[PDB]
Amino acid sequence: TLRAAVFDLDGVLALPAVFGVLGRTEEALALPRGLLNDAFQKGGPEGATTRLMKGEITLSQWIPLMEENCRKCSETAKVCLPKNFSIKEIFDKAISARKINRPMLQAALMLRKKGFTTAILTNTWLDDRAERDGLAQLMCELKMHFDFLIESCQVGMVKPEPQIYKFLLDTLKASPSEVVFLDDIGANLKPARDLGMVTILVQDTDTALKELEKVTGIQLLNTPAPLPTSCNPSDMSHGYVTVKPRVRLHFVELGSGPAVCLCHGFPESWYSWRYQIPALAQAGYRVLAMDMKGYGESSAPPEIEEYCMEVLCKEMVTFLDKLGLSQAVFIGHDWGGMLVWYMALFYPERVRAVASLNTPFIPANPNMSPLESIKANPVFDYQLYFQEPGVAEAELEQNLSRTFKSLFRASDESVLSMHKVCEAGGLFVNSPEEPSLSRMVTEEEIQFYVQQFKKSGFRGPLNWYRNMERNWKWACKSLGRKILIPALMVTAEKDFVLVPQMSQHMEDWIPHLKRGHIEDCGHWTQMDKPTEVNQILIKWLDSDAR
Amino acid sequence: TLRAAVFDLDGVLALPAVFGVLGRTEEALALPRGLLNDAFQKGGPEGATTRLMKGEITLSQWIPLMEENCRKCSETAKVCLPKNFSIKEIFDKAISARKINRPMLQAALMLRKKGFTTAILTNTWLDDRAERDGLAQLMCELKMHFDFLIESCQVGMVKPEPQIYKFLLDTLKASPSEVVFLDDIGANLKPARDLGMVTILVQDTDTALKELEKVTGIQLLNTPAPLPTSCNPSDMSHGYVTVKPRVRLHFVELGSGPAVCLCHGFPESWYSWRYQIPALAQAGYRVLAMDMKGYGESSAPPEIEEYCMEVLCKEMVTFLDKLGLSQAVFIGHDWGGMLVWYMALFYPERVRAVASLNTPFIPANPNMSPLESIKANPVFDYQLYFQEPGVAEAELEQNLSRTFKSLFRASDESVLSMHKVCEAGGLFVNSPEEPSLSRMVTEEEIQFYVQQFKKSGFRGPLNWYRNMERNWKWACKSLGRKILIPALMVTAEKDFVLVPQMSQHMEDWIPHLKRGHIEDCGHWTQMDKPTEVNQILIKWLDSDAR
Ligand SMILES: CCCc1cc(C2CCCCC2)c[nH]c1=O
Ligand SMILES: CCCc1cc(C2CCCCC2)c[nH]c1=O
Ligand SMILES: CCCc1cc(C2CCCCC2)c[nH]c1=O
Ligand SMILES: CCCc1cc(C2CCCCC2)c[nH]c1=O
Repeated sequence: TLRAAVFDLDGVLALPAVFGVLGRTEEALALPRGLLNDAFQKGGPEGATTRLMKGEITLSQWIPLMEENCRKCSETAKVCLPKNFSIKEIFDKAISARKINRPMLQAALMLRKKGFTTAILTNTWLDDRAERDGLAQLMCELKMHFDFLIESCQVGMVKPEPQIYKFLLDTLKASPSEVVFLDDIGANLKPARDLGMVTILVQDTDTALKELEKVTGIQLLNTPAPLPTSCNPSDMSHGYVTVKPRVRLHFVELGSGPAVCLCHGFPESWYSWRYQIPALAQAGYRVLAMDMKGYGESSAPPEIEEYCMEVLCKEMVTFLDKLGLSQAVFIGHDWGGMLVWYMALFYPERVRAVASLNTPFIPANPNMSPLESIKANPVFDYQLYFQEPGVAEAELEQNLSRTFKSLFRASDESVLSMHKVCEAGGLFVNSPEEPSLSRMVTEEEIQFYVQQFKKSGFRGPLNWYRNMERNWKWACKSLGRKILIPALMVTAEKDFVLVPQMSQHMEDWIPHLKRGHIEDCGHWTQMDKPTEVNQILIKWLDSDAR
Repeated sequence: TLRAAVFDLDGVLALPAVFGVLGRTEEALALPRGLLNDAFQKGGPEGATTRLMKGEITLSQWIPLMEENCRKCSETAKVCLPKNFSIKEIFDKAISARKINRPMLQAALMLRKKGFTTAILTNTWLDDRAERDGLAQLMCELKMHFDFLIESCQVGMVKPEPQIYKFLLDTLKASPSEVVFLDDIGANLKPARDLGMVTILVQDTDTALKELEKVTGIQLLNTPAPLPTSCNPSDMSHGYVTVKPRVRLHFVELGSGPAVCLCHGFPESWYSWRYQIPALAQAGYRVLAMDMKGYGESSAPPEIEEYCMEVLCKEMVTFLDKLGLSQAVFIGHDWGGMLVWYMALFYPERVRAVASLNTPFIPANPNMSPLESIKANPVFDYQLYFQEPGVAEAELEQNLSRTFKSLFRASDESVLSMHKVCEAGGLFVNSPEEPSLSRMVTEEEIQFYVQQFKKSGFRGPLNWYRNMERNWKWACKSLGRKILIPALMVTAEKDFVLVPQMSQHMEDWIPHLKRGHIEDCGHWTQMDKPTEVNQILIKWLDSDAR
């Protein structure tokens, strides 16, 4: 019975294979068939290619030896290699054209999700080319989805030598009969088969995956669309910045490129962006996923005033100052969305671009006020319930698991009767004691939020709603301004509080505003529709944020 | 008696002044004298410029109002503005040409070092231009050297209104007679003077600084060359990555740009790079200053094998993997220098560029060994003393303050008799009980190292020297390779162990090797000659690391 799956890289997890380029170059340059492939394998286990694959020499040392083999082969074949013949150019192109075989990676992901130990076993080189970063990125994206990466040049052994197969089994801590091994080179399957492993000669992916599901008894083909990569809290880089004597800000950090600062809403965490973090880092951005003031590992002072928008914005500016960042793109959701618009209004020099999920840009009415406005719309009643210190805290802190299970639900699954929260005396007066698990969350993800809120609870988070008169006065100073920096507004169809129609007048204040819209999406945007959120943000980032 | 110094920005801390561009544009376009300056100030306190300076409107909203004032002024003067006349182009250029007035900044730095409270008081705008980042960077570099930054557009008040002066005094918590105020606009000095503050009308910097030193009694002019900006540990962003179950790695992070991973030697800290960190971040790099395994906030496992080069390198690769970095430039000193060369030899795909301070590239002799080689050269005797577990630990841990005071000394100041460490039974057998403070370090910097080594001591750090046979075997696998990625070797004249002549054969292994060399520089390169280290690294980074 199988418990391990091993994948080759070239021709299996990455396509097109580099071996197929040697053939394509012969045909294009009308060279004798197999001349390039023969110079490549010249001298078998004694040759330059084996020394390269074993880690004896680097790719740049190998290039001239391949040229000499190419010359030797052309001489024997009584032919002449062209004028502009360059091994470097051929291999540079081949490596750059090679992409992840997404359906093969998904099958490996599905196998690992069902309890399989997964590994990449590859014959590779030590790449010292000026352009090595391309391959370095490919190996990075790939390796993180597997338990083991075994590279010939790092282990000093090569496929098809029997030693590498014994090394593989040892690494996996599995007997040969419990291993499926997938390779596009028949010669490399032979020793795995001889040892008793299940082998699959990979020609086209579909057939290979049909064999893979037949042998494992797990559906890998015709599978529903997978969710994006999520985050394991313990595998992230955690950062800590003191912004003032009693205030430290915590964040999770992933990627290189322009800085993208993610700002969650109420009552959330950096972990609310778990499905965006690997995606935005992969798209070429440096992600800074915040624990906002009052949350997780960030400080949670008890004073209401500590959570007014002016103080919160000033602290985010200091946060940039202490990290040495002149700008960041600011992306917010719910309360984080309100803050990002105010970051754009008050500090446009520090904001590369601004995007909000659900939260429209709410300009202060100097004639009315937020209190009067909140009373006018029954959907905002819960904000009045949040006013009196202690009341909402007691209900939200009573049973943490019930709190997040009741809150973190899709539009259909909801248990909250938003209209009369004050009258009924609570958000969960009609919610069960043991809510069911929403289709959006696992038990483990709920438990991460539970552990996070054990430190400071709901005082600091609730205080974000207790600064209406303070925020209104501060906002009124911006009544003559406009947002003229790149901006994105993302509406959610089924958000019953932050309704799409609430954003209809935003172009008056933000004339160059770009939009995004997600159908069948509730309040918890990032986890409700992760794939579509990622697609909207990546498209807007690449076009408007550089 | 003075205790506060206030500086204006345009024409004082930054040059050339933007007001001087309006005059230069009139002369270049042969326009009537003062036309551009008059359209700029049109309507005084009621005008568009005042609304901009108070934060009522953004720079992009102001541009069209300035054009209309320019039209109105040209009409009255019975003249015509040119065809290609654009306020945006003029201001874009003016802002970009404006640089920090380095001698004025040094005087502010010297005043702050002597106990003065320093502030920037400026009439500025909310910059929403596509090119705002330039100014955002200037304000960033500048603000960090002052206690306060007061911006008109953020306080809704403007110079010369008396309210801003009362706001300034309140912020400073100082009476007017204790304040020096420097401005290039006579009209803006007037209210400060009226209140009783010492004022300086800044025309040329030299004269202004002569007045400033005459009034404060502190030497600001003709001062010795200042050291680069250092780091305050509590103001840095601290990062933590788990690289394996029992190993977490700590680092300090500053800047945006290509990742630059700094690797200290023995017995050091991330803080050994304190003079390089602000400099390299300012030069356009993302600095990652490590606490290497066994040091500071990084884990310190007790087992010798945990500190062999193979394990240490694998962990640095995982460190990159967990941060989502495909590459970093690796810069090392002493033991960190040895590791960076091995990172280049074994993982060239993950290394953008490699630089070493003092440590040459030491290729294994398959015929000899490191033990035999270490015995052959008496300067390396201390490494034999480091072999026996517990012995070096007892001496180094006995009195931490004495340890770092005895070690961290320039070549002349040294108290160690390196030749016979074993024979004499210790590194400090001829060092005083209370060593004097070296010219390179303050009491506070020594105390930071003391507090750092209180956590794990010298076991983990000493174990880096206890892997000779393990490192030799691993290194022998690389005997056929070459380092062909961008590489820099920096030698130190007065290092008595890692002597410059030890690097003389490096070109055999690294043919494209670039070099740097520092005269009158001992073992502690980074703190001995910080200005020259910064100059060598920045020059090589900008030319070879992108
Ligand atoms: C700057 C506005 C201040 C503010 C607005 C709101 C609401 C008002 C109704 C529309 C959505 C935001 C809640 N809390 C606040 O502090
Ligand atoms: C139907 C209830 C779901 C919902 C809740 C909220 C609030 C409720 C209290 C916490 C903040 C989100 C906003 N929008 C919604 O659609
Ligand atoms: C890879 C070499 C291993 C090694 C060398 C040295 C010395 C040998 C003499 C020259 C400088 C480095 C000290 N410790 C080691 O583990
Ligand atoms: C003259 C002694 C100064 C000195 C010490 C060291 C060692 C001594 C033990 C700790 C590591 C550095 C290397 N090079 C030098 O010039």
